[PDB]
Amino acid sequence: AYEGEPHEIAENFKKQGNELYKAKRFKDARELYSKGLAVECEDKSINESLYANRAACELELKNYRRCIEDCSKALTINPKNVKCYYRTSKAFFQLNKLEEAKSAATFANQRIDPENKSILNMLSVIDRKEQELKAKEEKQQREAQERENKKIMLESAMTLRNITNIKTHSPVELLNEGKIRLEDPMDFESQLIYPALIMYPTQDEFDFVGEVSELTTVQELVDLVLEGPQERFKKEGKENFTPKKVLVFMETKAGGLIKAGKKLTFHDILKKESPDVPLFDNALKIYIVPKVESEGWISKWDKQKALERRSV
Ligand SMILES: [Mg+2]
Repeated sequence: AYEGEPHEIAENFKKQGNELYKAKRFKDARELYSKGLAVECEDKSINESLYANRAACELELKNYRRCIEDCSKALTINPKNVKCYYRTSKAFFQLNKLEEAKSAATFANQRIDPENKSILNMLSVIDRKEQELKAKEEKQQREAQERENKKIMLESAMTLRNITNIKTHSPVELLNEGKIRLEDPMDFESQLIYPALIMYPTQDEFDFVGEVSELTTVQELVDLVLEGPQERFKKEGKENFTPKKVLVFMETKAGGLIKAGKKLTFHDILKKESPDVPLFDNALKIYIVPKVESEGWISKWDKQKALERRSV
C-alpha cells in the first residue's frame, strides 16, 4: 500500500546489483539480489536472473553448496540456462566431487548447447584432474608397496640371521641417520650391510665407518681403520695401536663383554645363540683396546653402566 509495482521493484534491485558485480564487491551485490527475491513477483525472467546472479556471487565468495542451490532454483524456472550448469559444475569441481561436476557439464553439452565453450573447457578440466589424480594415486600406492617390500625383506633377513637390535636413548649423531640394507634388497640371501661404531675407549676417540659387509672379518675391519697414521691418539699407549697388538671387544645382551675373535665374521658373531651379541641402533659397536691394557679395562667394565644406556 505504501508502494507497489513489485515487478519494477524487483528489476530495481536487479539492475542495481549488476553494477556491483562489475564493481567487484560481491557480498553487497549478493544481498541486493536477495531483496529482489523477497518481493516474490509473478515474473519468470526477473526471478531466473536474480537466482542465476546470486549463484554467481556465491561462487566468487566460494560458498559452493549455496551456489548449487541458487543454480537449482534458476533451473526450475529455466532448465535450458547454460550459465547455471557451468556454475554447478565448477562448484562441484571445487568441492572435489568430479562425478557430480561431470554429470552437470555433460547434460549441458549433450542436451542444451554442444557449441558452448565454457562447458567444453570444464569437461577438459574435469578430464585432466581425473587422470592427474590417477597418476598421483598409482605413484603413492606403488611407493608405499615398494617401501613395505623393502621393510619385510629386511626383517626376514635379520630374523633369519638371528640378529637382535637393542635401541639406546643417546646415540651420537652419526648413528641416527640409519643405514642398514641388503646388497640385493629383494633377495634376503645376499649380503646384509650395516654401519659400525669403532670405539677406542683408552684414548676417548671413535671412528664411524658407514658400510661394513657382514661377511667381513674382525681382522679385516681392524686392518682398515688402523692403517693410516693416527693423528688422533694423544693419550697414553698410542704406539700399541696396530692390528697385531690390539684386541676387539663387544657388548652382550646381558650387559657384559665378549672378546670378538679376529678370524670370525660379523655374521657368525651376531648369529650365535650363546653368547648373544646384538647390534645397537641398527649398527655394530666394537671396542678396540691394546693387548697390554685389556686386563685392567675388562675389570673396569661396569655392567649396569651399559644396561642403563639402553631405551627399555
Ligand atoms: Mg645372536
